[PDB]
Amino acid sequence: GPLGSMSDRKAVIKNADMSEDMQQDAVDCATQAMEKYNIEKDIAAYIKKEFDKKYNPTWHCIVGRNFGSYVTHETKHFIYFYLGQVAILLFKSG
Amino acid sequence: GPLGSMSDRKAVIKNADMSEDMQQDAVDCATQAMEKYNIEKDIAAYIKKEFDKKYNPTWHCIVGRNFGSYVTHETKHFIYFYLGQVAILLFKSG
Repeated sequence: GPLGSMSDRKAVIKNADMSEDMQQDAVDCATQAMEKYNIEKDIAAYIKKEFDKKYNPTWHCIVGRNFGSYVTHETKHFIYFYLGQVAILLFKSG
Repeated sequence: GPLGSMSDRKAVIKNADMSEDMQQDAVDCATQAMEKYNIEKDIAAYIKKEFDKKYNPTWHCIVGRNFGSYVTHETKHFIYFYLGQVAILLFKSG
């Protein structure tokens, strides 16, 4: 009975640092963007565009596999999860 | 010698927008960081740390496969290349 073989379309977050409302908004927006879109650039831009419009510019969304990017990061806007087979790294700094 | 033995890392840049001195510094620093380091987080942080120290904070380095990140970007500090089997996305905005 191995877990994560038939279906695992849920954010397996561990590196969440953003507020509970932010962690939920990221999983809610990404799941929705995943419904309307299915491209790393389309899902990352769609959720970032909404966060940039509501929370104001500029959000740093990074949806994908396992990139090793080194950038600006804050303890208020920083979260890293995994949606089935795509790791989202949502964090606002600029 | 131009021909190696098995490994042949060379930045196959196309999305270079940064100045000629910047495109060369990115390929020169990444090749060097590739010699000292061989991790997406280690190579991206090493080159970013040097660019952050010399060009001042904060550089947005993204070394890896094919992430679809949507963030801040300027026509002065924005470059995307490929080093053998790792795509570097160096761009300073914040």
